[PDB]
Amino acid sequence: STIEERVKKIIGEQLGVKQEEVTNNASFVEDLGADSLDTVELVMALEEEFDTEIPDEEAEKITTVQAAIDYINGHQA
Amino acid sequence: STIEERVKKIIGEQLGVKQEEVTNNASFVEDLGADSLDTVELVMALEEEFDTEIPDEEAEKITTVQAAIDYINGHQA
Amino acid sequence: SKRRVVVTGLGMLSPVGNTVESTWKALLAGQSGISLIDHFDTSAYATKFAGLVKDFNCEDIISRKEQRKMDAFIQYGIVAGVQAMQDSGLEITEENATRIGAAIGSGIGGLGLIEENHTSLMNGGPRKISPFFVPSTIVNMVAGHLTIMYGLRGPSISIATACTSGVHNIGHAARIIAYGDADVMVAGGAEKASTPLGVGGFGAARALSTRNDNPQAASRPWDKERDGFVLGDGAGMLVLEEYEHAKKRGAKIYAELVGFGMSSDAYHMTSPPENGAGAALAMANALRDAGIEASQIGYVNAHGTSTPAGDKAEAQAVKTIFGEAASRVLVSSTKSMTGHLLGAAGAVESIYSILALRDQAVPPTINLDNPDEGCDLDFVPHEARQVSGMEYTLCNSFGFGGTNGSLIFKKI
Amino acid sequence: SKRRVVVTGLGMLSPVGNTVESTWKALLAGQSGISLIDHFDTSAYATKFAGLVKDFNCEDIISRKEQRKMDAFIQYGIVAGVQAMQDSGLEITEENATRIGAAIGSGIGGLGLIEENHTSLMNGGPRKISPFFVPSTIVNMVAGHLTIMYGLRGPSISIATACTSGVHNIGHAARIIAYGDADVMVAGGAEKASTPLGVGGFGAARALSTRNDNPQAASRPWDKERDGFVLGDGAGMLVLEEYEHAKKRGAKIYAELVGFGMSSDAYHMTSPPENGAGAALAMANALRDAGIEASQIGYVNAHGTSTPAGDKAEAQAVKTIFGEAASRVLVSSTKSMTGHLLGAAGAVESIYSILALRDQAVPPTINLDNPDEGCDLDFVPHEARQVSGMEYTLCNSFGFGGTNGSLIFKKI
Repeated sequence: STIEERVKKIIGEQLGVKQEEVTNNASFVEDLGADSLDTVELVMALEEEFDTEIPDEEAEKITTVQAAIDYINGHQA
Repeated sequence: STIEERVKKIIGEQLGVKQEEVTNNASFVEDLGADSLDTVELVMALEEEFDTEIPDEEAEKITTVQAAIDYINGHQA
Repeated sequence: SKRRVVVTGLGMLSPVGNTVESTWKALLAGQSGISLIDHFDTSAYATKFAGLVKDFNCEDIISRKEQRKMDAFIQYGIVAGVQAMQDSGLEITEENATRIGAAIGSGIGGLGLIEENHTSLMNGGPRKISPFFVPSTIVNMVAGHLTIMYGLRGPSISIATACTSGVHNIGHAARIIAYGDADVMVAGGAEKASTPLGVGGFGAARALSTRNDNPQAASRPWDKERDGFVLGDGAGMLVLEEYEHAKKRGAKIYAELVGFGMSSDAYHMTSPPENGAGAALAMANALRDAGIEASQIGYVNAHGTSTPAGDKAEAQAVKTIFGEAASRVLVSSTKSMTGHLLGAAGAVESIYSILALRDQAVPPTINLDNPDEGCDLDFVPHEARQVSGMEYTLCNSFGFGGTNGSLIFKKI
Repeated sequence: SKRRVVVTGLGMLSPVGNTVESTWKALLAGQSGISLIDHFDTSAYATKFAGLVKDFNCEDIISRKEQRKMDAFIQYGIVAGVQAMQDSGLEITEENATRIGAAIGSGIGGLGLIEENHTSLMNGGPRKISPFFVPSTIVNMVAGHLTIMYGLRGPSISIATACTSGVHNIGHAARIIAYGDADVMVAGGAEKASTPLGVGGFGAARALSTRNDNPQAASRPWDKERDGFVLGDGAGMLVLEEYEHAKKRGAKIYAELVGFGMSSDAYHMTSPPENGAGAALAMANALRDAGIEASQIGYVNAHGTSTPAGDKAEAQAVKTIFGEAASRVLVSSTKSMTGHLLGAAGAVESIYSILALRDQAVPPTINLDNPDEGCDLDFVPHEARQVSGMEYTLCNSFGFGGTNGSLIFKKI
């Protein structure tokens, strides 16, 4: 029920990959086969799960799993 | 602001006729050119205006303007 | 040297079966696929039943990642489209790719994901709309996904003419092949309207049957007790191919598509259809397009929506076209078992008409306990009818207040 | 003895004019019809502007009683369809009625009344759904109403292929006439997607321009500063007629429709379009359908949605087809002024291509301040260009991730 593992669960389910493939340095579009609209719905899935508004100019900076984990951790608003 | 004139206003607006044509003995389908779905939306318009649920088996008995006026008068539920 | 169009592949999902053969066998047994709805609360709904696709499993064809970007009706179309392609054994190369397209439509579209996305909008604003909203709902995305996963670069259209979509899409896939713009086309329709907005929508128009107490007997075409049509889900897909292209590659051949007719009613829908002059004009144009007489038609897969007005109008159109051989030709409404598949109804009923040419058998019109006094026609009621010498079948999709389409299939 | 199809009637509603001539004159002046939206609250929306139909008045054509049974996009189509019929001077009799049909589509449909009816559903249940919900929203009802009020009994289809609908509907209206199923067809498209679900929908896909601070400069095809397309409303209608049928009755003749091409991309949409091989295949098939060389094309009404990827892919397709005469042929995107009319874009741009044949003038691509470094092509930027000897025009509707369509028109 950690935040790191909850983020990995949303990512793996959104991009349809086993959670072993969702490593920290994994990139959404290069390592996990996500297109642009995949990343957009992934950020929305993150927002929906944790009840946080992520700005569009800041969501475009979320391109890897580690980049995702670091954002939701240092917020919770 | 009478109920009789409010009913005539909804009818004339629903069927697109001047209120002089909306007499009491006027029939929706014969005198005012309403098809079946016209009468169905007319009953709904009556329900919407006066906040009353009219059953379907009883709405089919509302075929003239006088038949309309007599229903909404003796209810107001 | 006008090219001939032939059918080389079939695929289908229906309320009585998830393959062509299981569906066909279920219809010949008079089995009904109508059941009570349980995927949304039907308490406030006047109709609580429909023809549902049972035990749907597309996990081996469509991943769970792509299923979220697809309304149910698109998922049905892809699965049925994959079945048709696999059945045709067609090998798509780099050289023949620009000669293979699609003609697949729908009458309603992605009603389920429209509701969901609008619910997200009314609760959380436009930021809650899914980025896949548009590509997951519009009617042309069945052709979209199929042309992508098979590498189809040929002509692809999508005809949305309500319950004439299936016949129109197949007919114009054949027109595209006859014109020379394509050698192979995958054509059909797909529908999944059994949603709150779909059941509520047709229920608002008072067009749906209300026989909740007996859903399997609600769809009763040409019966004195009918009270509206029954919704049905599914998809039908055909691989239409040029005749020389098919025989050269050694292709399975079900039947030849020899006639396509179209017409408009030019009355609203609340107006009395009466004579069915539009329906008869569609059948007449298809007979002339094939160059045959109505007396050569053995089976007519009718529209037969179990509507009080629609059934009587179609019966008069059959009497007008056939005339002397009317009481002899076999007519049947498969919607008595499957329900009305709307944009896909013409697609699934074209396959039933083709399979009647192959097995020499006609599916029945169940729940026909006592017909109109105005008719003599043989509606093949209660049980299927074995047949011999059947050479031409006729598939009708009518509007009774709109567009009409008719397809004629010939054996071998 | 293959029959020729010719254009005899025009009708249009657009963000820069409510008639064919006022729209055409507005485009030749480089006027933009894009403005801020005020019919719903755009606070939470990233895009707040679109190409709107201003001062729309159909009270003399559609009564207020029938307007309630019509989504805005159907109202636009009827008005534009009436204009085309009145312009053709066609006299519909009891004898020629079965030879006159329609081919009118839409990419989205009745999005406004879908939202309203679903809002009624979520607030008051299915009893609040209007009985006119289905007939007021589906895409084929523009053809529906038009065939009714003019008494059309001929073939009527409705092609919904997203932003290729306009080109596809007109092209197949010509195919239906060439095949011999009809002598006259009224063909086109109509769109009114500037709704919360439409603006939110494309905005959710991040496909819309965000230049709220300057809506008239947001649509900038092939410009380094483009950031997505701009929505536009309207309708375009053409009266397509067989050539002998037209000359015999003494008909106004705008231009001849000589070529129709189709193709599929076979990639999703997020995939890089790159070469535009689908777009070039559509244009190639239309050239072969007409039997002419690309060097005979004087004007190309491009798709040009002001998309960063789409514009670059279309430019490569133009270079592939034209090659040597590429830097010489005139190309232009009228969407720089009107916005993207989606299912109607191909319809209105076909009329612009026909009017360029009549007036020997080409409308410009406004807001093209500095193009790509990758292009030399003449996009007729900033101001319209007078022309002489123009004999063939080419109208393109592309998908860059879907279906493609191309129409070629010839003068006289």
